[PDB]
Amino acid sequence: MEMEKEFEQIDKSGSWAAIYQDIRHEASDFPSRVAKLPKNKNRNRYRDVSPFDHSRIKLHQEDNDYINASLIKMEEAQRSYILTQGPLPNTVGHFWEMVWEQKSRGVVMLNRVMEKGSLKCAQYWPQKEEKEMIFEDTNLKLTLISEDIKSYYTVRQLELENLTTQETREILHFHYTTWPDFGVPESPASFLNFLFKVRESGSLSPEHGPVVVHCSAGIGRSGTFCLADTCLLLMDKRKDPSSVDIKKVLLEMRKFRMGLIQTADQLRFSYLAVIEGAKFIMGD
Ligand SMILES: OCc1ccccc1N1CCOCC1
Repeated sequence: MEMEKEFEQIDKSGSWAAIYQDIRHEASDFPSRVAKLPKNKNRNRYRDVSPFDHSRIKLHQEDNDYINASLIKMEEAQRSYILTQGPLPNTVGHFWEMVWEQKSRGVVMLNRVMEKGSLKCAQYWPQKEEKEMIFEDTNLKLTLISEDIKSYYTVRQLELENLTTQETREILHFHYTTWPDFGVPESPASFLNFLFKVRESGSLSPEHGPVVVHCSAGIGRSGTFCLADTCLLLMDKRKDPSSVDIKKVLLEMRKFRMGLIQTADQLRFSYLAVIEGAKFIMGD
């Protein structure tokens, strides 16, 4: 069923809450035993948001390999994403270790450091060229190379140096800065523009490790980003773009990380973004 018609039918009936609860009821439940070990309590931002054991990212160290991060592998679309929480004061070094080990080219940030008067994630990147950051626990150095501030997002160029081998790589930081403190954006236009800027960079392409995506918990805004990208790619690949079922794509992604899309309003916004984005994908 053409999703644009499914959309108007849900909106006219006002059943968004009912569709959303059906997804929550059918979603996968897999063990998260490593996340719940007592040694890992200060590595989790939220007690109710954990990576599944089967899909968690492992840090390459014998001490403790744990980070709150999952690999979302979309077989038909041929795209992979790492979804992670906003880093904590004691996990900023683990975060950059993961970027290094997984060979990622891009980091996508969908939140502000402070929202609603509270801290949603650590200040994990340098704000001035001449004041670099050293992570002594993981032996990495991070330098700000350049910054491009636009109305809806900021793009930064950073140098990550493995202090053990003196190898260096260029990481691009894509920072969406205008998601509102409450609700979802009224139009998906600036979110779609942002997505196409990340695509243009090469950050989502198979020649690099998976993109790292985060918000505060790494399930809500983060879920919206990967769901929209995968649905638009499937609409370009298939003989019938009308066959793409956004609810079925979301349940596939929920096999790899719990809780993706946190509200009925985020589900409606995801539909709006895919419907409006398709009017480029189909030749405009
Ligand atoms: O590509 C140039 C560059 C721009 C910005 C930040 C880092 C880098 N590099 C990556 C490869 O060479 C070593 C540092």
